[PDB]
Amino acid sequence: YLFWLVLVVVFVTGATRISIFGLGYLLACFYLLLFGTALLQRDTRARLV
Amino acid sequence: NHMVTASAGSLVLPVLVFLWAMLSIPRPSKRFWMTAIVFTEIAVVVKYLFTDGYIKYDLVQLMALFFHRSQLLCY
Amino acid sequence: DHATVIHSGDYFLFESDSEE
Amino acid sequence: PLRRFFHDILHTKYRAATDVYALMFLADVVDFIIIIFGFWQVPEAFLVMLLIQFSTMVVDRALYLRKTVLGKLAFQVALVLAIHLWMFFILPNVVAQLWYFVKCIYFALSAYQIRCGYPTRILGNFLTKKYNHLNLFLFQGFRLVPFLVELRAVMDWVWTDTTLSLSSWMCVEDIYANIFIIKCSRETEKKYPQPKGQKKKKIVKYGMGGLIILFLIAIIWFPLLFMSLVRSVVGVVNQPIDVTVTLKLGGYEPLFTMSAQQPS
Amino acid sequence: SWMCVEDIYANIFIIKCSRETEKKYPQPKGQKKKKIVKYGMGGLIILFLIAIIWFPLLFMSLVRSVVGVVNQPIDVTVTLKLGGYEPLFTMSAQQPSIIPFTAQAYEELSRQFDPQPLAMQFISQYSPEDIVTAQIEGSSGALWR
Amino acid sequence: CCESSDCLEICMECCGICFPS
Amino acid sequence: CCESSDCLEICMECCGICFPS
Amino acid sequence: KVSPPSLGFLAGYGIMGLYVSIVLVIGKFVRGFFSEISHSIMFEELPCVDRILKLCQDIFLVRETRELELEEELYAKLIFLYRSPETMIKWTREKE
Amino acid sequence: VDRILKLCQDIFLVRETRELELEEELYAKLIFLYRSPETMIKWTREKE
Ligand SMILES: CCCCCCCC/C=C/CCCCCCCC(=O)O[C@@H](COC(=O)CCCCCCCCCCCCCCCCC)COP(=O)(O)OCCN
Ligand SMILES: CCCCCCCCCCCC
Ligand SMILES: CCCCCCCCCCCC
Ligand SMILES: CCCCCCCCCCCC
Ligand SMILES: CCCCCCCCCCCC
Ligand SMILES: CCCCCCCCCCCC
Ligand SMILES: CCCCCCCCCCCC
Ligand SMILES: CCCCCCCCCCCC
Ligand SMILES: CCCCCCCCCCCC
Ligand SMILES: CCCCCCCCCCCC
Repeated sequence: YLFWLVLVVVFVTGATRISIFGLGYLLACFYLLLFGTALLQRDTRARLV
Repeated sequence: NHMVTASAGSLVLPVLVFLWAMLSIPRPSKRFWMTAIVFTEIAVVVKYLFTDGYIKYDLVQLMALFFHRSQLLCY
Repeated sequence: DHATVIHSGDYFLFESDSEE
Repeated sequence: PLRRFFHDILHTKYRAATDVYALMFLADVVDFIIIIFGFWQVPEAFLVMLLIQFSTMVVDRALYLRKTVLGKLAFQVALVLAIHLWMFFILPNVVAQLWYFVKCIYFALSAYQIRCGYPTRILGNFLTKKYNHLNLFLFQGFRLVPFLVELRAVMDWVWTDTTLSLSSWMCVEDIYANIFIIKCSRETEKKYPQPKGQKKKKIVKYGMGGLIILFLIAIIWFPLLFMSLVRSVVGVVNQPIDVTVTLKLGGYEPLFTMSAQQPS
Repeated sequence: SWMCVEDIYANIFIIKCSRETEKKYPQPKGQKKKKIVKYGMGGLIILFLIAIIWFPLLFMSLVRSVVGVVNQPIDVTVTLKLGGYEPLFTMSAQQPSIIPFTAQAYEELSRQFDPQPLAMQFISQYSPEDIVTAQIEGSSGALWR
Repeated sequence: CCESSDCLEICMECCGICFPS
Repeated sequence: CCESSDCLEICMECCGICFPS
Repeated sequence: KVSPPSLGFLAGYGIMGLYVSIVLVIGKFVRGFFSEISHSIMFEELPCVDRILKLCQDIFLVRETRELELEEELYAKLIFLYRSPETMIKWTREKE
Repeated sequence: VDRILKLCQDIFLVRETRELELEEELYAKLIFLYRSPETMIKWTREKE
């Protein structure tokens, strides 16, 4: 579940620092929460790009 | 969330919970859960774009709605 | 008529005829 | 199209059948209680909310006794929207947050009724199902609520298909109520029999008797006590702030107004 | 015993009238109870019960709610009692000098003290043509004694 | 749509609620 | 020393004073 | 501004307590109908009351003709009809 | 009071199935039980 605690931090880093970078962090979270369970088992070693 | 925030915040999803999700063929649907996630994300984005000093009870909302998604994906 | 049928009760109804 | 399909599958369907009216009504009773308690423009608002809780409970009883799933659908839809729009009319709060919460439970159990269906056997008082001691006490308490008993009777009569008039409907309700109370007592005496010729237990007597005596004491003495206590409190110091001695002398022009005030 | 025979007769008459009317106009065996009849009687009873609890509350609140009659100081009597022995300085004014503040005037005062919440609150809460102006006269002429 | 027949019915039955029958 | 058995007895019998049995 | 007291007693508790008391007593008044309606179905659900009104009207007739000896006798019938519920059933039978 | 609650519950059952003809008939039993005290004694006997 560490893949996912990082997703939490990604969300909250945006929330705390209200900026444009923060909106980007929010988006990065939204995405890797949706398309995330897929690459939690497909990015284990197969291209964690 | 509708008990901690009001107006356009909530009052869309709570209404839909009572009128769509709970009034459905067995398990709500897939579109309900998708629209719930989408609305919560949109609300977060627009509250971030400023309401000022936005609260984030939509964090625990989005994450619970994605937890249920995982539970129903595993079936 | 409703009146006559609600005022028709007699003792014969309460006889103990195999009331299970 | 999709909306029509949703509604079709909420009406025709192929589901089970549950009776969650008891719980829906209990939720609404709690709601009524907290709105009554929450009297704190505000009185007018709380009075409108009273009339509302009441009217909605009556409509609910109608749809339950008429077993209308379509009617319940309509009611639910309307009520959801209206209660949520009443959140916008906040202009006359923990009380309101709790009222929303308990109404949400009502909406959840109501939604369940619609998506399950109405069971064939709907008649029969909830608290007359078993014949124990708890059922006895609860039933008697329901009968002690000012107008619940009579409202239930009249309301049910109006919806339920009967051949009898209100007078006769009320007769069968009274008979049943009394018969139930007797049955509960008979059952408890069979469950816990009392030996033949066993006094009456000193303590039991002392308790009931004592309570009655104390209640009678509070009919006569207590009011007198309260009255005297309040009325007795009398006496707030009143001292002349100033000493205005106007020695009106001259008949034509009264003068000599040399006088003093608080410092002196 | 006279009252006994009167009661019996009264009750017996009422029953007879009902029996007679049922013979005159019989009701089919097993014919519901007519939806409308039910709705009428039941409705009336419910409304009567509503008027036992709700209506009194409504009336009560309606009457009690009406509160608020403007009270403005007619005069501004500032007696600056100075001399301990003989308090004087009674230069003061009355209604002509006293100015019932208008709506616009009220806005001015409220805005002057808008930064301080409670200051503005006082002014704003007091209704327009409520806050009166203390234009106390300062000129003397009245020598002192 | 309260008919006169219904109207007498209503009245008489409220009378029965108070008075006998 | 009011026992629970006594306590139910008391309650039920006051209920009988008002309600039937 | 001044506040005119349009309460009289006390809106907060005086009038409130009175209202509650009224409701309760009206409660008991209304219960007075739907509580013991079943204790009279023996004096109010009589199928044919024709024979009893004859008795009652005979008492009246015998008081107009001032034959008060028969008043006492017909009163005795009335009170026994109402002292034995089973004879009321017999006397109030629909046909005979 | 077991035999009387059966009567009362039969009236309720017959109103749910909407056979209201038998509602009138079972109401007639109820009112005669309560019109003759002696039949109440018979019907409410402990054993039989
Ligand atoms: C679950 C919580 C229960 C309490 C709810 C809120 C409490 C409201 C008031 C409850 C007070 C309880 C006292 C019950 C006394 C029993 C008497 C009774 O009829 O209790 C009745 C129910 O009537 C009521 O509405 C209860 C209120 C009675 C009023 C007594 C309160 C005293 C204050 C007023 C003093 C004046 C008294 C009246 C003046 C003249 C009236 C003509 C119950 O027999 P029942 O026939 O259905 O029996 C069936 C077979 N016998
Ligand atoms: C007294 C009849 C049984 C009902 C149980 C609760 C009714 C109120 C009595 C105690 C309330 C404080
Ligand atoms: C029947 C007497 C028992 C004690 C009174 C019960 C509670 C009613 C409130 C009256 C105040 C004592
Ligand atoms: C028995 C209830 C019928 C409606 C009330 C009759 C009129 C009485 C005056 C009370 C005001 C509603
Ligand atoms: C036939 C009159 C209507 C039913 C009685 C209700 C009390 C009077 C309200 C309206 C009077 C015409
Ligand atoms: C106007 C509302 C009721 C006022 C008094 C009318 C009495 C109602 C009689 C019920 C049947 C005649
Ligand atoms: C003031 C005139 C209105 C009549 C009072 C009430 C009459 C109907 C109430 C109950 C019906 C018996
Ligand atoms: C079992 C409760 C004691 C008997 C009832 C008296 C009324 C309540 C007083 C104390 C409540 C626990
Ligand atoms: C606190 C003294 C009594 C207040 C109300 C309690 C009611 C008594 C119920 C009697 C048996 C449950
Ligand atoms: C206010 C809640 C207390 C309940 C009122 C009295 C209940 C017990 C009184 C008589 C017992 C039936």
